[PDB]
Amino acid sequence: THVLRFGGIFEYVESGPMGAEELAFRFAVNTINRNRTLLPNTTLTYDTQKINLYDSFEASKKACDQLSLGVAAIFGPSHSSSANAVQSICNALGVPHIQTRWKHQVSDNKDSFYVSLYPDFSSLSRAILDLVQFFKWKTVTVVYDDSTGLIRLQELIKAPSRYNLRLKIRQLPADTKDAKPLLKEMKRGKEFHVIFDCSHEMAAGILKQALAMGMMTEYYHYIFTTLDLFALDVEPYRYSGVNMTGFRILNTENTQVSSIIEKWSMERLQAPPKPDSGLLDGFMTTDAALMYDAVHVVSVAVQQFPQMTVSSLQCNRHKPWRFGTRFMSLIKEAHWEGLTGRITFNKTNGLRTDFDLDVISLKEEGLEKIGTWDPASGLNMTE
Amino acid sequence: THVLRFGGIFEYVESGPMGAEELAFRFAVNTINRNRTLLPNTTLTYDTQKINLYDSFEASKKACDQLSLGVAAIFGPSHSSSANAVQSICNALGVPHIQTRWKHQVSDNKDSFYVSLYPDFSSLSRAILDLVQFFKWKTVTVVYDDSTGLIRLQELIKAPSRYNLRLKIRQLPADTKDAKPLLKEMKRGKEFHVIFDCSHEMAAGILKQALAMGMMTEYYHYIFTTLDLFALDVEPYRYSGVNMTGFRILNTENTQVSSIIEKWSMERLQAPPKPDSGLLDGFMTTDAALMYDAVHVVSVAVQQFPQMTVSSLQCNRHKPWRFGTRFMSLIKEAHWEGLTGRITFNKTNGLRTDFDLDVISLKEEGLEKIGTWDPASGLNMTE
Amino acid sequence: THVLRFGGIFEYVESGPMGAEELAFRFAVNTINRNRTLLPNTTLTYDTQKINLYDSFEASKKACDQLSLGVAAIFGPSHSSSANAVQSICNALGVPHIQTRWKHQVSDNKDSFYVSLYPDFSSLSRAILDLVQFFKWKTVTVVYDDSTGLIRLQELIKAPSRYNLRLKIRQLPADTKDAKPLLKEMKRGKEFHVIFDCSHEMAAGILKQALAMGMMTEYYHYIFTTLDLFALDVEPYRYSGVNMTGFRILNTENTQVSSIIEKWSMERLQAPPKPDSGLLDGFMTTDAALMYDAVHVVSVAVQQFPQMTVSSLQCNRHKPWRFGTRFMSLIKEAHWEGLTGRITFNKTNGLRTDFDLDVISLKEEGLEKIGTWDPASGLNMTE
Amino acid sequence: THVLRFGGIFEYVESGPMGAEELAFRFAVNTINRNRTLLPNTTLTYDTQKINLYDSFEASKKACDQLSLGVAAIFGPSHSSSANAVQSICNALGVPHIQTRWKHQVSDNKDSFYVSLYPDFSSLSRAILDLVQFFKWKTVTVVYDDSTGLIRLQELIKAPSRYNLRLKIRQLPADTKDAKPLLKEMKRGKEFHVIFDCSHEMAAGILKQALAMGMMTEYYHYIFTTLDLFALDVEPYRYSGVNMTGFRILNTENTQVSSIIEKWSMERLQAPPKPDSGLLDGFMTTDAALMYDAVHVVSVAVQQFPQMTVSSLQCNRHKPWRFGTRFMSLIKEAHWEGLTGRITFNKTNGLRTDFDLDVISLKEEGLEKIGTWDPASGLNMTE
Ligand SMILES: *[C@@H]1O[C@H](CO)[C@@H](O[C@@H]2O[C@H](CO)[C@@H](O[C@@H]3O[C@H](CO)[C@@H](O)[C@H](O)[C@@H]3O)[C@H](O)[C@H]2NC(C)=O)[C@H](O)[C@H]1NC(C)=O
Ligand SMILES: *[C@@H]1O[C@H](CO)[C@@H](O[C@@H]2O[C@H](CO)[C@@H](O[C@@H]3O[C@H](CO)[C@@H](O)[C@H](O)[C@@H]3O)[C@H](O)[C@H]2NC(C)=O)[C@H](O)[C@H]1NC(C)=O
Ligand SMILES: *[C@@H]1O[C@H](CO)[C@@H](O[C@@H]2O[C@H](CO)[C@@H](O[C@@H]3O[C@H](CO)[C@@H](O)[C@H](O)[C@@H]3O)[C@H](O)[C@H]2NC(C)=O)[C@H](O)[C@H]1NC(C)=O
Ligand SMILES: *[C@@H]1O[C@H](CO)[C@@H](O[C@@H]2O[C@H](CO)[C@@H](O[C@@H]3O[C@H](CO)[C@@H](O)[C@H](O)[C@@H]3O)[C@H](O)[C@H]2NC(C)=O)[C@H](O)[C@H]1NC(C)=O
Ligand SMILES: *[C@@H]1O[C@H](CO)[C@@H](O[C@@H]2O[C@H](CO)[C@@H](O)[C@H](O)[C@H]2NC(C)=O)[C@H](O)[C@H]1NC(C)=O
Ligand SMILES: *[C@@H]1O[C@H](CO)[C@@H](O[C@@H]2O[C@H](CO)[C@@H](O)[C@H](O)[C@H]2NC(C)=O)[C@H](O)[C@H]1NC(C)=O
Ligand SMILES: *[C@@H]1O[C@H](CO)[C@@H](O[C@@H]2O[C@H](CO)[C@@H](O)[C@H](O)[C@H]2NC(C)=O)[C@H](O)[C@H]1NC(C)=O
Ligand SMILES: *[C@@H]1O[C@H](CO)[C@@H](O[C@@H]2O[C@H](CO)[C@@H](O)[C@H](O)[C@H]2NC(C)=O)[C@H](O)[C@H]1NC(C)=O
Ligand SMILES: *[C@@H]1O[C@H](CO)[C@@H](O)[C@H](O)[C@H]1NC(C)=O
Ligand SMILES: *[C@@H]1O[C@H](CO)[C@@H](O)[C@H](O)[C@H]1NC(C)=O
Ligand SMILES: *[C@@H]1O[C@H](CO)[C@@H](O)[C@H](O)[C@H]1NC(C)=O
Ligand SMILES: *[C@@H]1O[C@H](CO)[C@@H](O)[C@H](O)[C@H]1NC(C)=O
Ligand SMILES: *[C@@H]1O[C@H](CO)[C@@H](O)[C@H](O)[C@H]1NC(C)=O
Ligand SMILES: *[C@@H]1O[C@H](CO)[C@@H](O)[C@H](O)[C@H]1NC(C)=O
Ligand SMILES: *[C@@H]1O[C@H](CO)[C@@H](O)[C@H](O)[C@H]1NC(C)=O
Ligand SMILES: *[C@@H]1O[C@H](CO)[C@@H](O)[C@H](O)[C@H]1NC(C)=O
Repeated sequence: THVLRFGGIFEYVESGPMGAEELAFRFAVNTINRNRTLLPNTTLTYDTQKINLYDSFEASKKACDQLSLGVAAIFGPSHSSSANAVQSICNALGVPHIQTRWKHQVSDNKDSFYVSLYPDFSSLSRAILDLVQFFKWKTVTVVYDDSTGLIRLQELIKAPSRYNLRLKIRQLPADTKDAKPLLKEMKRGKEFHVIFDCSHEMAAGILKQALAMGMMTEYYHYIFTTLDLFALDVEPYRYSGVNMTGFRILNTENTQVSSIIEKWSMERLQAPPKPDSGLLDGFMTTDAALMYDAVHVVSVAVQQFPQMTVSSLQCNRHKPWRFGTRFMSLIKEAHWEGLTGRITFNKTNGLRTDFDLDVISLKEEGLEKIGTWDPASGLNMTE
Repeated sequence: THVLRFGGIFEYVESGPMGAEELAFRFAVNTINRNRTLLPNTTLTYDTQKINLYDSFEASKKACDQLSLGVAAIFGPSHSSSANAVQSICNALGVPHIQTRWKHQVSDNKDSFYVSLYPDFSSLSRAILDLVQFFKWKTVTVVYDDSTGLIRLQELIKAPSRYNLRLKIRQLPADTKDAKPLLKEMKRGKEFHVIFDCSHEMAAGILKQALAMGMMTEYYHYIFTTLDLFALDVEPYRYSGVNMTGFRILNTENTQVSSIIEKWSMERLQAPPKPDSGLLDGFMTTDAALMYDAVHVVSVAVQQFPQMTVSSLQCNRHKPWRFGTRFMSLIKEAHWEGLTGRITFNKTNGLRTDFDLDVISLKEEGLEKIGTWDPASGLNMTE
Repeated sequence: THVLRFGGIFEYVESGPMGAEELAFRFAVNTINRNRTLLPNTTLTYDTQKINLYDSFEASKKACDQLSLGVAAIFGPSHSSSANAVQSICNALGVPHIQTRWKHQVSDNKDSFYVSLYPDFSSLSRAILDLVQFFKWKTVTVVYDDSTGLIRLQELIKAPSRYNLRLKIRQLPADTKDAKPLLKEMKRGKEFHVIFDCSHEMAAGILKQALAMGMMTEYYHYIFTTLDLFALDVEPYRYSGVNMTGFRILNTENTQVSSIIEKWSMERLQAPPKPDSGLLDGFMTTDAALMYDAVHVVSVAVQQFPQMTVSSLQCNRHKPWRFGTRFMSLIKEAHWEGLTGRITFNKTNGLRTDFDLDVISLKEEGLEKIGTWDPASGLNMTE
Repeated sequence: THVLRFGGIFEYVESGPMGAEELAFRFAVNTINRNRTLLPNTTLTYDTQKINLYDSFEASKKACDQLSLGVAAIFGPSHSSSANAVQSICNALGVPHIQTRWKHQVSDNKDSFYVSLYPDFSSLSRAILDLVQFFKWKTVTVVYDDSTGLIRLQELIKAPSRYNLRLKIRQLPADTKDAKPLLKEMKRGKEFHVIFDCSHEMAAGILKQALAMGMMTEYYHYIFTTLDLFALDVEPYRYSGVNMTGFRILNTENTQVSSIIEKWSMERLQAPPKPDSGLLDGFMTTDAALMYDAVHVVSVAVQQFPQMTVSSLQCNRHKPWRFGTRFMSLIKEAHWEGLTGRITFNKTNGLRTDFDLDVISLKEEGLEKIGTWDPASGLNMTE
């Protein structure tokens, strides 16, 4: 039958197993070619390569190697420096570039052949700003980790100029994990309402230090700017009276989604987590949920485009790929109900501006969905 | 005698002449090989190439072409997306990469072979924060243009948490030049003390719209986060009573520096400026001053390193360059008194953290130096 | 048929075209003899002569030359020294003298044969004094240019003795245009409410210097004692928040008037204005509007007086003209709806004491009519 | 011997004798040709003509009649409308025009052939402004009669903007003499310090009405802007405690001057004054003192210019007079010690800017000199 090779560039884990985004890329390909309603006669193979993700030259060598063998799409590195190098290769040679993670799009880049399945922080930081108005906050503290988190939360930072907030912007201490001298200044300065822009690995580690500082009381309210708050072990904090608000795009109330997440924890089973962490065992990251979705949204666009053949492109003798102009238009016009919900693009750029969130909070039983955010509607927090 | 080829990647201006950074690269090479005290027996040639500066793939092709012919250094593109691609090529192949413009160094990039002659905004935004304390400001408004200007001014944004400022952070309207709906909200909100993070082309255009709005009075004070405030036509604003503070690293009080800037306006003479702009005629940008300096600081390191030969490196069959490890250590240990003053590097990274500024302000006679900033000392504003 | 010669004495422009008052005199004659409802059988010819306007001896030679050839009226020079010489010639020889510009009538001059179509400053400076009471001013600054402007604004100057004003009377600097040392004393003395007695050429030039001084703010209010404020390019000042009040007798809301002003800009088309002025292109001065009106008000009086023949009068062998006694009474009793509105005389003297003004002000869309002044009524400022 | 005809245009007094300025012109000619040290061999004759002084056409006919017969100078009418007509005739035909009375020089008149022996109100109203500062006044009231008196006192009116005065500007009631409704408003408004700009005939008549109103007390102080305050009958006001300050240019302390004023009252003896006036009998007006001086200052310039012949000029066939260019330069460079003191001109214009005043006041013995004003020095009021 017809074969159709995809490309992937992932992190080179030296001693341990493959990453969460590489398993999810392998799990999504093996699910589609097993299924018959989705792609009846097309066997997807793949061409995964490993880089260091902090080397734009190694990413550009591995991308041209997959372009020399021939791929239909590039599922991209997961770092801002590495993805920007592969994006310009995929733009030049005509092949689509599938992004599953946020990076800064510079404002004067004329790139067409890319879509990003990560929820755009233009939309996502208007969801946080709806929560600080629903909770009637008037003095907020934004705590970020790296300097790129000012770009992500800029719609929240540009808005004491509209509303009546009073922001204090702080940064987690670099070259360490000990965020206790930060938390002393926040206790002494009476900063009870705090937004944390972290990953779920760092948001879990600074709740231990907010427990040891005695800042997990019924006075403190924490909004987390991460979509994996549902993946934290919240058992030490469930009875403290703390309110811990957040979001969740991973649609874990659909039975078909919870079946796949159940198959995730069972079939993978490798790399048992550190027991002293918190961050529980049987979960999908939203980083691996979007890579499972990224193979399916492209697989919509290959149903709608038969007679598609894989060519062998060259980066040196530069010529664009033939079918790439139409095939990019079918990925941008693709709708899919994945693990993360409705997957629709923007048609100006390739960004998920329209998506369905589920605002979850901490009750005495764990994390519980207490509303829904949508860009068209807003907060439907009727619990 | 000995020849020594340098490499340059510059902007492709289609109809007009070469850019200001490309003339300054050609003017600095022609000055050194004419001079005899600086490089007595070494004739510098060059290998300038043109790219679009918004194409990391075109920058990576032009960099390997200069590496195939053979260069001693790469003087780099002047854009964050393009320079990060060439930096990883120069790191891998061992050749130094000379940067004359700010870009975001991501916090976990292990690159060694680069130096940046642009004044670091870690130091430069502590100079602005000394001015808002010397002027005893308690309510400031930061106005930036692109989202990367939050990274540049983050030491100013993270400091109502230390001091008693009250920041309101606004952005210039994208996809236009009409900043009048921004200035209406700043007049109505009584924002008299304003910091503008702009280029000198955009800071000149929003003083016309602050004149048309009647915001150029004796109530308004403007700090400009650009090193080319000395290059603005300030004749319409000289009598209005406005105070317009800023900085200047271009050492225009040294006779040897003002001789070279005089040779700049005479010998180039091409591309007459738009008469309806403001931004006067006979000036050097600080962008072209740092490219004139960048050829001289590398020329210090080739005096201290004889028997240096140019090899022909390959990006495909990847091998590092032989003399690049020692020759990078001589560029990082080079001192030079250029057009911008003392040029010293950081030895942890290749960043100008230590530099001499000259804080200038608007009087009734024009722009006038009213102090000096230094990282060791601080504001010596004794005028 | 019947011919009827008029006389005109105008400014000798050496290199350029004819003046605005001489075109309007030629445009009004060519309109009347083309029209059939107005003067069905009477062809008006004219006898225009040029003087320097600062030479009462040259004006008296040119007036007797037109009296020797024979005219029905003299439309007069436009200067106080020259018009007073021709007025006494026209009084002695019986011929009417038509004035379209203000001059000081000395209080003991027994002259009968003259009418003045310019709005009398006895009435016109009571219109300004209604505005300083409607705007509730209590400290005003009158700025005039020549010493005759104290005679014009004497009803405004004699009235801190009645009302509770506090006048400070200043003069524009002679032998120059640089009114900046005047404006420094007005800023330092906190003179926010200012009346300018200028022409429209000088009122436009001191708004540039009030912009450069930063005196065009929302604190400053400017009343202009000129009827050509509607002819200023106000685009630099439209957004500054300045209020700029004034008057307008040129009835530019009537369709028949705006048709003639449209024919003015099209048909003349000569002498393009200086582009660096301000004072826009397609306008009539009120000085040329009153000369267009002056030919029509006399043309009313020749409809009501048939069998009128032109005699050849002599200044040496002095005898009065026959029909001049009755024909002067018909000009003083003439009503006309011209470009400037209702044209009625005073019957004691020949002065327009009763006229219709339209008080205009500066909004964010330009100059806009915000009321109406009338000597019988007063300010009907209901906008 | 040599004859030298002068011209004069004076007021046509119908029933009574000749005017005071015409007697003084006849008395000065008869004194010079009698004297031998002044003009040893030159017999001055004269060509006096009478006009109505309010008719610029009659003044221009009489001036050309004296130019047709031939004169060396024109001693001019004494009215602003009539003198401006003769000035332009004398400028055109080259003959000097001698003025003995103030009139408004319009600011853009290019006339050369005229000198004015009346003290310039640019200097004279700085003498009044020195008195309101010497008397430490802070609230003054200027009362004038005709609208031209704002031009005369404009240096006094433009100076609450410099000093700390508070002017209230009032006007004497036209078409009447009854200034009692004016004086009621000045008593009720508590206007004790008053400047009167009047003639000596009107300043004498409003002291009767200030006596009848009971405003001649020790609370009221009156400065008079007339040089004939020494000619008022002050016997009713000498004991009332009123202070009545003023000036005097008529040098009545010189023995040679008081001899001529004694010959004035004796030899003329005609037109006895009205006994109910006040304004005493045996005085010279300063109007007739300056006409006595005007013949002598021109007689200086004919000593310094021999071979001077009188030509017959024509106003119709216009040609300038031959010797007029040099002879005008000798009148402008003439020094003379007349009845009014030092007579020096200005050399830019023909105006007496430099003159010697004698500030006189009312004591219990009459009017008494209490100081001296000079433009170079100022008030030497050491009594
Ligand atoms: C395709 O992309 C553009 C660019 O981001 C999207 O336009 C953006 O639309 C959002 C709302 O739909 C605008 O954000 C904000 O909306 C809130 C709530 O309605 C309101 O406070 C303001 O009006 C505010 O602007 C955003 O400004 C706008 N971006 C631009 C550049 O105009 C567009 O919605 C996307 N198309 C889709 C999702 O179909
Ligand atoms: C090489 O680079 C490092 C990194 O930029 C330089 O260290 C930096 O030094 C500045 C002061 O010179 C630090 O800023 C702040 O200074 C204020 C007062 O000036 C002080 O109170 C703060 O606690 C803070 O120290 C800056 O934080 C620091 N950077 C780091 C990462 O520690 C270093 O000076 C450079 N070495 C050279 C130029 O030789
Ligand atoms: C013919 O001319 C005379 C002279 O100008 C006109 O008389 C003038 O009328 C105005 C009022 O319309 C007088 O102004 C002042 O008005 C204020 C309030 O409006 C009032 O309180 C004052 O007492 C004064 O009346 C002006 O003084 C007056 N002129 C004279 C010399 O009395 C007359 O209206 C003209 N006739 C017409 C147009 O039919
Ligand atoms: C020839 O005529 C000119 C024009 O009037 C005379 O210049 C004038 O000189 C006077 C003083 O000499 C200036 O007046 C004022 O002086 C006082 C006291 O010194 C002082 O407060 C100011 O400086 C004030 O200006 C007057 O401004 C000035 N006029 C001009 C147009 O500059 C000149 O003095 C005459 N030449 C003579 C008398 O030799
Ligand atoms: C094979 O893929 C198809 C996708 O078209 C799956 O069909 C889905 O069925 C569910 C049933 O609840 C519905 O949401 C839609 O009909 C399909 N989902 C989509 C289009 O997102 C089908 O279930 C897959 N086969 C297996 C065995 O899972
Ligand atoms: C050629 O370059 C050298 C640079 O070393 C110039 O020599 C002087 O070098 C010292 C070293 O610090 C500086 O302090 C001086 O300011 C330099 N002199 C200058 C700039 O005039 C040398 O002058 C250069 N040659 C020419 C012709 O300018
Ligand atoms: C010729 O002049 C007459 C002037 O009377 C114009 O006729 C109208 O006259 C009445 C009289 O009051 C005015 O109210 C009208 O407004 C006049 N009509 C206008 C100005 O259109 C007549 O129209 C003139 N002829 C032309 C061709 O304009
Ligand atoms: C004739 O005129 C001369 C003018 O030169 C008179 O001379 C004056 O004499 C007095 C004597 O005190 C002095 O002021 C000057 O010598 C002359 N005055 C001037 C020049 O102004 C002379 O007195 C006259 N003759 C008679 C009889 O009066
Ligand atoms: C907990 O959340 C609820 C609503 O979500 C709010 O009423 C309460 O104040 C919160 N507790 C805090 C902010 O300590
Ligand atoms: C909001 O939530 C309620 C749940 O009761 C649901 O019925 C409704 O459709 C939701 N959306 C809107 C727009 O109200
Ligand atoms: C101008 O600067 C001076 C000194 O720093 C200050 O007094 C004045 O207020 C400033 N002008 C402003 C803030 O408009
Ligand atoms: C600052 O002021 C002068 C200006 O040149 C300088 O000489 C002085 O040494 C400086 N003082 C310091 C750095 O303490
Ligand atoms: C403009 O006019 C309005 C209404 O008369 C007034 O409120 C405002 O103060 C004026 N602006 C000034 C005086 O600057
Ligand atoms: C003033 O305003 C309206 C608008 O023109 C007008 O109709 C009205 O009659 C006038 N009222 C007066 C003059 O009282
Ligand atoms: C009279 O004049 C003297 C000085 O000339 C002064 O002291 C006194 O106050 C005057 N009398 C008044 C102003 O009533
Ligand atoms: C002022 O008057 C005195 C009178 O004693 C006199 O001596 C002096 O010369 C006069 N002039 C000046 C300039 O002092």
